[PDB]
Amino acid sequence: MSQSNRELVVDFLSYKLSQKGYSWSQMAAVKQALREAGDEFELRYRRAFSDLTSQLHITPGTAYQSFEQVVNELFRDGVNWGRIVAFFSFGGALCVESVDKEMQVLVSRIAAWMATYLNDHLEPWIQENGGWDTFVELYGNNAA
Amino acid sequence: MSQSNRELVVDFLSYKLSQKGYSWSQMAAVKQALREAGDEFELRYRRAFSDLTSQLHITPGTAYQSFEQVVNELFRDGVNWGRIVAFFSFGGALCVESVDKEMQVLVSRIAAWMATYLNDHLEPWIQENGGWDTFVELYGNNAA
Amino acid sequence: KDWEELGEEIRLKVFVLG
Amino acid sequence: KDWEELGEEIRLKVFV
Repeated sequence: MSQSNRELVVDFLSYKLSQKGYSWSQMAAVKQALREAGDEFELRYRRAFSDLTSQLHITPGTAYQSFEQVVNELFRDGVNWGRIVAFFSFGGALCVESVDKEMQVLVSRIAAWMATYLNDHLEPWIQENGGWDTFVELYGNNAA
Repeated sequence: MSQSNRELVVDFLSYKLSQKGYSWSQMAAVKQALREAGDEFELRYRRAFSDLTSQLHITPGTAYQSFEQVVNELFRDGVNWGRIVAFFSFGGALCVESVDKEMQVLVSRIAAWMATYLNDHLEPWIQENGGWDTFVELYGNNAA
Repeated sequence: KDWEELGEEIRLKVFVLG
Repeated sequence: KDWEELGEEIRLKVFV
């Protein structure tokens, strides 16, 4: 009856399933695999990623310029799944920094920028490379 | 779908923010607090919880009766937050046990049983005790 | 008995900002 | 200019 009660239940169930190597759905599997890849990336390349992330000085007037520039660097030489994971982790750090800095309004804009870049610039490579389903076979932990 | 790419961004961002004590939204703060609380209940009540969970012997023919019996017992003496959390944890463990036993069909059915129970039997109490916003206050982990 | 018994006991940690 | 480099340098643990 209340959509939100159903979404709370589905979120919790998806979580407990993931903790045992199971997935609510294929999309839930892709989400969890990306979360974990982001954490792995962040841990393995902390030093380098801290260095580059700290070079950024976020403002509302320049946040898009910065996003655009990093992402084009990241994908200058083409696309891998590693670069894709880093792209997400980058977006996540930009959001956290924006919040830390009282620029919450950027979070929603960053999300949009990411979704656009993914839809317009990564989706063709993704799909030619066996889709997110393959990302999950390669890098997910799940029982699959 | 461009919707599913959007959803992946949103999920990833929501996770990253949560790791640093922030929230994508109020709903994400509720989900996250309920995840943590589930985890904590399962830690604090492992023995009793795994005990009663192991006696279930889930079958497709018997799963609904088992669900409904357990929840009527758990809320027999009224509703409180701890019971609510055990309710969520109980449903998670039934989903895990169903997938362990190759009865994946039970998973959506169980989400449906939970959402309606939440909706019909728990929600009024919840809203008379300040709603999910009170739950996050008291049980969530968030920055300030 | 037992789920009602478990139900009566449940305490989790709370942010008692007091 | 190191986001280029990072992109070429990153490896993930992989399921083989």
